[PDB]
Amino acid sequence: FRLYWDDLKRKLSEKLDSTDFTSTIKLLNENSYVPRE
Amino acid sequence: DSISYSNFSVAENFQKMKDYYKEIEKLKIKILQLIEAIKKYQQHVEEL
Repeated sequence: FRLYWDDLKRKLSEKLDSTDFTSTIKLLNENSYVPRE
Repeated sequence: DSISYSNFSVAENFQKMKDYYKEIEKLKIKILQLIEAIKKYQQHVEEL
């Protein structure tokens, strides 16, 4: 089976509705990594 | 997590306060030497 465009932007939107960016942005501001020159 | 986030601003402000209070100390020794210079001038004008 093959995937064309209008199926594929739909698949991307179904992936983006699940994820959670806020926890990762808080993770990159943790006390382990917070100064990094 | 919020108390941890305030750290970088708080540390720099406190360091600045330490710097300024060092300069208050320097002006305190200098101002005592100034009042001593005033009194030496005072006895000299009495000696003119």
